[PDB]
Amino acid sequence: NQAAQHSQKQSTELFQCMYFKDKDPATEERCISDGVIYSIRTNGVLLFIPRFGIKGAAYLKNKDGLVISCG
RNA sequence: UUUUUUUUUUUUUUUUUUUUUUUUUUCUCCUCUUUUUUUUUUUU
Repeated sequence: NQAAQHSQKQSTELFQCMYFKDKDPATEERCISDGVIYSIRTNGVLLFIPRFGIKGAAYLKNKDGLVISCG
């Protein structure tokens, strides 16, 4: 049963990964999401998507230390 | 008015046999980063 569990989890992750496949995310209106947080880490705060349901740790600090501002 | 003679197609057939796919090289080798590892639950 635990193996089955892992199967559903990584199968669905892969199915979502192809939702974000090659078909150009530049002109099809399937690009912008929203975001809340739930936990702080030392390079990027953990993000969440209420409209799809995906998680993942992002980064504010980038490789060249070129940290973000906004206009 | 122009007779007579000068051989031709090698002889032979009534011999035994108890093996067996292939076949014969090439060295040691830096796997990058949010984690502990999540977990009940219900609709197949």
